[PDB]
Amino acid sequence: DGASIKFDSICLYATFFPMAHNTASTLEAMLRNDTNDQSFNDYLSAANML
Amino acid sequence: MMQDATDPAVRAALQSQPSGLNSTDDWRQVMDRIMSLTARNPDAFRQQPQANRLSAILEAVVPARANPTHEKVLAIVNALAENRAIRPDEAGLVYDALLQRVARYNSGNVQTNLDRLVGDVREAVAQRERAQQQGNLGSMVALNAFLSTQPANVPRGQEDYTNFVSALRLMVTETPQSEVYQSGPDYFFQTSRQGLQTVNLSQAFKNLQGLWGVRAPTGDRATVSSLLTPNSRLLLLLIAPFTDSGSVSRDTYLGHLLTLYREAIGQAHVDEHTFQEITSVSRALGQEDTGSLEATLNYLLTN
Repeated sequence: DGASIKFDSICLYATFFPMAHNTASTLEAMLRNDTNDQSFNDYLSAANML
Repeated sequence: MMQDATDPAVRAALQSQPSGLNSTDDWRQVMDRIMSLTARNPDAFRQQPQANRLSAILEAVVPARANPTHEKVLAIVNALAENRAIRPDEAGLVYDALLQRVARYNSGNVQTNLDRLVGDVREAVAQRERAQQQGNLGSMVALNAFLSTQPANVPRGQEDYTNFVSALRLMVTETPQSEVYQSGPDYFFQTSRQGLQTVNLSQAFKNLQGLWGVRAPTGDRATVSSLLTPNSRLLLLLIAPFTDSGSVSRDTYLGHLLTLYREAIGQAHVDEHTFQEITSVSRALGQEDTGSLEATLNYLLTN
């Protein structure tokens, strides 16, 4: 019909917790090992077909 | 009963390796659990769901190699935190800097040493933790410098000082914890408490070298012994709960005042047992009894 969108500089607004610098260097130990890994999935973990 | 410093090779294992069931490491513990041989309940493996049942069989019958490096390298770096070879905030760098070091050298004879060094560094925590309780190590070596520099066994006036040589050595052996013979300035000085509220110079003691044997008046503070500095007076009250008999109590104040320093301690522990009772009986008095301290003043002044 007649429409156009133009983009400028895209950004990222990363926010985390201001962790205690003694703890921020020592609490990593859980994720520092390959034993326990932050695992995620969709509730509809499904695969379709068209 | 109490523990030693939480085992440094185990603290780092606590944070890395599996807790409940490591099917390869605790193989005959899982094998005992799956064979219905466990004494708690035999059929704890039978009543479980069939899929995780199979997960226990596949993992235990065929033992799978689990990663051991990160509970060995961290065992060093967390021991480096307990032995204080690194600061607690340094746990991000040295953990991986040595992992990047073993990334370059995974496979020399060095890592065969590393695990032998693991047993050495974990023992070094246990060795030093028992050694810091006896702070004699940073005290006796310091006293060796004191005994060498200060002229030993030269009382050519009168000699009672031979007994005093061992008296300073007894202070190192009996109380070791915070008792550090620090050599900051060139004068030697000893601290008694963790916060150092009586740390006098052992070179203020050099005032006593001419007063090792002088004449005694009568029983009231002497006509001469006013020269003894509150600095050296602080030392002689601090050696008083260590040595009593030996120095002549009738020839100079090295002994007469040392017996009188026991009079200060002798009143103190009696008044300690006096104060712990009158303060405890505050339900029946109902007042700020400063008379507990006023009687303490009266039991020292009116004698």
